[PDB]
Amino acid sequence: MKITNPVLKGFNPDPSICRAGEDYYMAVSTFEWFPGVQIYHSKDLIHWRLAARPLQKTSQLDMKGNPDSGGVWAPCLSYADGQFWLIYSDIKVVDGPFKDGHNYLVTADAVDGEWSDPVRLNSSGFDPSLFHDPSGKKYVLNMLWDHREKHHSFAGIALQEYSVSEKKLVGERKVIFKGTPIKLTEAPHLYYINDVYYLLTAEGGTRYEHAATIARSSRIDGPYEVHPDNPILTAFHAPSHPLQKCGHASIVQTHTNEWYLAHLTGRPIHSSKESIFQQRGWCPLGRETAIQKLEWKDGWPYVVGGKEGLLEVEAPAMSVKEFSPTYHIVDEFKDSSLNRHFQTLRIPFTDQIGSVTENPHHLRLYGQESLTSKFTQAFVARRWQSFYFEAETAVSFFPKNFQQAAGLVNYYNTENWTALQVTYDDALGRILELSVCENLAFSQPLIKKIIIPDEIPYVYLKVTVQRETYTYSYSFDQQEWEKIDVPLESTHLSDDFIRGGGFFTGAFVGMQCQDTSGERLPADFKYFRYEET
Amino acid sequence: MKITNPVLKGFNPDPSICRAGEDYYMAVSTFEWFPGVQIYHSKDLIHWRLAARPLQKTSQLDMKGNPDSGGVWAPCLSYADGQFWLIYSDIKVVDGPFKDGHNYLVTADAVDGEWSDPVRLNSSGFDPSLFHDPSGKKYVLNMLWDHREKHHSFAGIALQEYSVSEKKLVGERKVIFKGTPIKLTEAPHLYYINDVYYLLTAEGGTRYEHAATIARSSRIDGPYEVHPDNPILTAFHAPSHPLQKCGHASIVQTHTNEWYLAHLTGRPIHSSKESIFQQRGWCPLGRETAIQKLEWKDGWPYVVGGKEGLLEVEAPAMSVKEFSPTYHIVDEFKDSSLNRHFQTLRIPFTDQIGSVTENPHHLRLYGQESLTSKFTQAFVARRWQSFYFEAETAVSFFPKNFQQAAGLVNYYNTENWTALQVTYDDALGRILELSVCENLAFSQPLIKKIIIPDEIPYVYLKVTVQRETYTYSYSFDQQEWEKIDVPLESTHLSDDFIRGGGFFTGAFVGMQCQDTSGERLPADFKYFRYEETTE
Repeated sequence: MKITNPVLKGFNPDPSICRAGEDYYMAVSTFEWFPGVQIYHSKDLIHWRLAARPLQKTSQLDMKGNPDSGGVWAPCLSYADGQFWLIYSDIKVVDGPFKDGHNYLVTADAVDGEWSDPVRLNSSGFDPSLFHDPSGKKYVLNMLWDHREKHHSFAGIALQEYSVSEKKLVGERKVIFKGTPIKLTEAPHLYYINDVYYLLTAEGGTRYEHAATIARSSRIDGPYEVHPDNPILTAFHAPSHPLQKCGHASIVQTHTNEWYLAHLTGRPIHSSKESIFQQRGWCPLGRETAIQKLEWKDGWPYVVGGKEGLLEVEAPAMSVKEFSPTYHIVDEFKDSSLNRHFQTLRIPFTDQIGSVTENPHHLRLYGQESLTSKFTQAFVARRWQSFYFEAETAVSFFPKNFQQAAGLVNYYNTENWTALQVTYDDALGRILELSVCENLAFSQPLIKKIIIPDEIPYVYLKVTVQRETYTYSYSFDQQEWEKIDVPLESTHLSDDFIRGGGFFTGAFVGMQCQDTSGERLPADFKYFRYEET
Repeated sequence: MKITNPVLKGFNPDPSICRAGEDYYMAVSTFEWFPGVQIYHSKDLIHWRLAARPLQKTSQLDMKGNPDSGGVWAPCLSYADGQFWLIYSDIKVVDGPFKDGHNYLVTADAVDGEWSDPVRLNSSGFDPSLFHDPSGKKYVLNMLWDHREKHHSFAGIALQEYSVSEKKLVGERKVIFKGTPIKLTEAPHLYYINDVYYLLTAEGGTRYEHAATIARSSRIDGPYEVHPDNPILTAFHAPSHPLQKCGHASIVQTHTNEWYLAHLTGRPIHSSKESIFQQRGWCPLGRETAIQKLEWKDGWPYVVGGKEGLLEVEAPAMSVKEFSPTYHIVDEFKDSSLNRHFQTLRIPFTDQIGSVTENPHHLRLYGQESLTSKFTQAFVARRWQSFYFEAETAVSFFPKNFQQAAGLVNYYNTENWTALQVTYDDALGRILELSVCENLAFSQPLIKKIIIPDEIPYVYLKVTVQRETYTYSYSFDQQEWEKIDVPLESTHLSDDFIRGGGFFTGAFVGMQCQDTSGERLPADFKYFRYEETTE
């Protein structure tokens, strides 16, 4: 059987792969979505289950107010000395000359167990990584961010020893590698292989110039010599390749003595009226995770099939293990916790915003701030993970003023979303309203406003996504449906469309309630269906 | 003696004036600056002292991450039933279709006492105000914010009863007033005068179309009849008038039976190459507070001297009461509390960012995030309150890497500031570097870097503000000052220059340290001089 790429579909960037015995884990970045970090598990590298989200407490991760695509950037997950180590960031500034953000370490005995509270590491640049040197010494790597006007912002790869006993970085940091002319050198990961240190980095930025670079040295602090056919992974030169933005990689040696390379990639939708060489495409599924196979020659690794990456990769010599599903196709909210594929923006799910117990078999959302707020939104959502799917909910909501609205949302960031919501109009009563926010340009295009009769206990809401286009429809009895004939562009919910310094997540679909009057009016959602078609 | 306007200079907007006996107070907005709300006190309406900053605890005001010019918008201060009542807002969203923000009520027996924990009122629009009806009932007014595409966002003035005993609004809200064609109707305040309800509002927005309008009704919920010579306050038609943006007013009747109108105003700097009618000016001192006298005719008040406002205003018949200064020209940081004119961005001053006791007679700042961060900045600052002044400090700072810098800062918001900082360069060692951030465009224009010798214990830093321009200078000895040949424009630190949805504060000058490496390297400031030199 082959590995079929991407192995993590939808928003799952910056994969950090590691091994514990015959178990394999990958951590991916989550930015402003809470809880933070997703860890997937596999026994064959083909099939991956969502196993854990470590950062569940505000003591670990406090992101209220964080900018769009701030928060948890690339993480580093490792296993050594009988425990898992997770290095993560909380980025507070994502535009301008600075990139204010802080790097932390937590540990756990199992990925789905309780994680420690964080140790502060440094703030000097993102993509922090923990390297377990064969000696037993530990080192933290990260990129150095240089704000100064006259310097490239990616000032190279810093190395500094981490003292387990002092719970701090010690000594002085050293810049061990400045990168290649591709620049934007980041994502440092160190490997010790046959008594040689290999430094893997990403270069080119995470758009279409993305690459994975590798260098090697007999000493941990260099100097490092670059791979003769560098970069080892990129699709920069190949605009028509189905995998784009190929970079930010990590390496695993399997227990079967085989070598594999996890990396992020985008799968763009193109415009037929543009050249793909000039307009490389739009990715509503964000940056996904793919796995390539490596082969070695003369002490350098090479990506099997060429540096562009393959859609179908030769799987390692392991028994196939498919996993039980981890979400309900129709979630009826029978569980005491929200299913693990649901996340909230920035803050934990508490009765500040909602409850799964107050009205049994419903998700109740207490109306809070609008979809444009970086603070407290009663919004529970899950990733688009296919170009073709339907999502559906049913909402009991009886608003009494125009500042109350609840329903079904497709969302990229606070400036980019659409929403089909039950709201209230003083002259007409309950109405069903379409709202559109495109880089903070707001529109409500329905001239024909849809009146909802008083006797309808639930309004059924649906979105049908068909690659480049998606459309809403609604029903008052879940039998006769009415299409909202406003075709919406999926590419408007993509990394490549939205403005600003942070463009790092992906499209989500979810259930939402706002009450900007102050009443905290609740909306009860009977179910949430997500069905890929 | 007359009232000389502005009575509160520099950033002091949205004045809410009230009387307690023969004491007069004004609350002004503070936006992202902490602690929140400033209350001033006067015995004669001529002289005002900074008396209190009520919102001191994160339990009352938690602004970490707030956008620039979010946070504490216009407040409402009132005195009734033996206590002070303060209505304030925490605005989370300042651009786009929404204006997410929440309104709260706190109380105190004295304005500089301990204020209560907040009661939640509503979230339906900013400028909340508490009216004490002669029936003994209480009402909250606020503007209603309408996000809907096809409606003007200022949908009128809401009114709803507040229950003291239940600690919540009760009944249902009513829209009691929709405004005039000036629109952007906000700042509602109710007054009950000669058995008539008078509703005062601001219209036209807080730029150069700002106005105060007033309307009256025999019933609290209207309909209200508009003043026949409305608006009663505005400089919209008079671009050359020295007071501009005149609006967001509040009324007080003195214990001497006289009537006054406090209002915000801007004092713009103009460009000689533009028409003042097209480019109405730039205000680095932000929105300031002025007071006018009112006179009545046929049940309507009129501003004495015309709708535009006067610089010198007839004072009430009260004994003059001057106050002595509430800051030292040269603050040597001998006190263990920061002087009341210093504020921090968004968060309280704690060991997270500094200490005035760790190194006695110095302000120590532990290097945290850059000047562009909306979270944790080790930055202690005070308002520009004069067009002409000098500010000066002396810093002990020994950075070891380029991500550590500390010094003297002039600042409007996270995207707009300049900084003269001791930093480290791997090729030169300690250097003194000038950084400039203009609507997030960043430059360091000194071609030749200024090297600091190792043996210098303190670097002396000065800014000389000269109305439309300001310049930095420095000294290693405190006796010989070296020029920094970069002219900077004061108008770039103004409400009228900066981009974005919130433009509501004013220029500050302060002491700052950043360490974006993680070491929290300390900088020690020996003193802070702020010396105004107007006249």
